[PDB]
Amino acid sequence: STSDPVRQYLHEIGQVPLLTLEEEVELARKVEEGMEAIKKLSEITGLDPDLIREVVRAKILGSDPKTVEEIDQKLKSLPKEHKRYLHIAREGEAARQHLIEANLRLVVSIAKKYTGRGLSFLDLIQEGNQGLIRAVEKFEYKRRFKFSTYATWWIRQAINRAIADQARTIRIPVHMVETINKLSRTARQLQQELGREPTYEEIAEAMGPGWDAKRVEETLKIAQEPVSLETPIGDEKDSFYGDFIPDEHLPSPVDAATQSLLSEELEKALSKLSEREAMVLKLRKGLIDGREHTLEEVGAFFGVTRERIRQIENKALRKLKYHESRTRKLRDFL
Amino acid sequence: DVPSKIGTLLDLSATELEQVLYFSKYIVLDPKGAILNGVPVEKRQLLTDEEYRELRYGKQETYPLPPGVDALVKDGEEVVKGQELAPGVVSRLDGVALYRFPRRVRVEYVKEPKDYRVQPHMNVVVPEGARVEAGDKIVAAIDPEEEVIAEAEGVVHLHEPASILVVKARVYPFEDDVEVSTGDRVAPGDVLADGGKVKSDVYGRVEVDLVRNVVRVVESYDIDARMGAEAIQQLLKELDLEALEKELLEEMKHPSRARRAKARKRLEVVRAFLDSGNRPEWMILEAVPVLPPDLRPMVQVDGGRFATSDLNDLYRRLINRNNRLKKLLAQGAPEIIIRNEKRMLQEAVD
DNA sequence: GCATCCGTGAGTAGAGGGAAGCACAATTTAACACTTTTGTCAAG
DNA sequence: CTTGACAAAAGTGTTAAATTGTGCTATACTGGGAGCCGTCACGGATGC
Repeated sequence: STSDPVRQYLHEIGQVPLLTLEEEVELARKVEEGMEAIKKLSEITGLDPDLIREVVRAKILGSDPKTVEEIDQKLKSLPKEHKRYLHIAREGEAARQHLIEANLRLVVSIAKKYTGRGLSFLDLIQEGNQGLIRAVEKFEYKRRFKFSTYATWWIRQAINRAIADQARTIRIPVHMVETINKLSRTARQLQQELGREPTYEEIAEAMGPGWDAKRVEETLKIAQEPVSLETPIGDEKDSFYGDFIPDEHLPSPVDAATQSLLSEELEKALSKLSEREAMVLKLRKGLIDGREHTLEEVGAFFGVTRERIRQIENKALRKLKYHESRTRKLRDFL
Repeated sequence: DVPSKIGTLLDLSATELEQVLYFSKYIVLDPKGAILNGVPVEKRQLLTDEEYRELRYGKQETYPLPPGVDALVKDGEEVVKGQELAPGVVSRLDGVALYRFPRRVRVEYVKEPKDYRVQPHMNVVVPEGARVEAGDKIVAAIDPEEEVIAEAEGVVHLHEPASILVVKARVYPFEDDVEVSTGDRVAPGDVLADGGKVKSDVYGRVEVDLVRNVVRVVESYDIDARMGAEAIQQLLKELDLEALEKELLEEMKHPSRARRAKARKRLEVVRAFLDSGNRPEWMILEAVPVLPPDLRPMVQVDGGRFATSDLNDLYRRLINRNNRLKKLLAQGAPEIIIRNEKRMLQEAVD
């Protein structure tokens, strides 16, 4: 018992009897009148219409709480003519709660047709419940249409949007998700007519104007889902995908040792230069603080122009070239 | 992890703990003077959803009348358990019986048993046995063409109700503006409607009948009961480890071996918390830590496809359900929808 | 006692394996026209 | 060491094109589906 969350939810919603046609009309009328009374109260009292509905909703639900009591007492201090709109607002809020509770069976019937598309059954039901709440606010009973006629549009829309937003590890925009679904549906129809898997050219032509084979292949590459690192490989359960993927981010011991050898040999060659010549190259190349320094900031640090540093920076470079050619001690590092 | 650490401190069995944690039964934190089945409700008492609803919202029932037949009772007339409200249905509780939807309104004009057929898209705006001034509306309608008004003064009588609602409540007619509104909770002696002239004599929830010019107080209690880890967390916060240790030490003096063995196991957990300095309420989570991303990588491979760990999917489920509960709470969703979301959030953490 | 629940069971290697559309509003991206930089060729 | 004086490069501002996010649709429709025993055998702890 209680091991099935789906069974537990179905039992709870079955304890609310279904509404008759007479009962549905009364609830819809009460909600609409209550919303109008809230608008009337705000105009007279000057407060935010959004804030007033929260105070009424808080009292009905029961159980900033400090200001909720303060605002409520001001409403109750109105005269009898204005206190009547308070009564209508309270009744309208209670009717909205009862109207939503009696239509929970409708969402379950709709939500069972969307399973197997990336979301669990309970997740589909909860997303559908959000659409049901929206339909209550926008429903109009003057048109003499039944509630299920208008609420079905909102319940289906909420489930569809949730799938396009939460069913993929790498989220794709809704406009591109629709394109992917159309592309797959078109390919299936061509496959059963051609008797074989269609090519990219055939899919592109049937897709419509503005589509070529290059765009078809690019869309298919986008629609690829990542693979799990814990996917078992082989019958014995000891090997997984992650056991074959090397790490390319951290430097290897061989690469780390080459950097150290190059640095110690480079600084050894710099000692053959003058004290001022070495400092210019070490700053104009960025061997201190990691940042290259232009002829201006170098000039600012040493108090000289930029044309002067240009010559001495080049002069020190040419002396290094002559030394290297006579020993061949710095060539293997390139 | 058998034996449960939370259950040992709170003296709750494994069956009881699962029922509260996964939203199956309520647990009492404040009885507020509630009586169930003639026995006062105690703290730490487990209530079913049916029992909780009776204590919190009262008892009432509706009986659908067959088409054409007419009830033998009047509006606002008290009935007893087993009394035949209609020839086709019998009542199951005592209370005030009120008409729900009169399918035919028989207005008695004074100049006259005129018969009016009321469509489901129409509502009656006057009460039974009431004086209606000439020109006032009697039955409202969506279309003004089919709207019915009062030709002259008379007494309006309701006939052929769609159903009869029997609610165990007390009716207090009011003369002036009511000092309370629908949804409030009152206690005996409180000023109810007419600034102290009319006062309630029983606990209950008050709803205002504007058309009937009466105030109804449905007998109920403002009991404090909660489900989930929220109710367990408060119980752990109120625990006094020093006081509990002394009580268990005295029970250790029982000559029976079974009681001594039971008291020793509980005292071992109590002593462990006292020595270490941890708090019992820390066993319930408020903030969930997140592993560093490099330990749950999403990396590209020699080709172009991506590979990722299963922990990323488990983190995505928890975030999606946590964000949906925030939106549901802001919209004032009913408790049934909220309770399902909370149960799903607990399972996502597991 | 006797019912219910829960964690445990050798090592290394290989080798295959691996299901709507639309309109409209915000929001980001790319192209392009000036404009200050900053290295430079030539003197002095 | 310095001044001049370009010439390409880097930097900035505006703006149209592309992409992304959000709301809505009115006959009536109101409690899921899948599974199926060589169900692994044996101690240890716990509840009653």
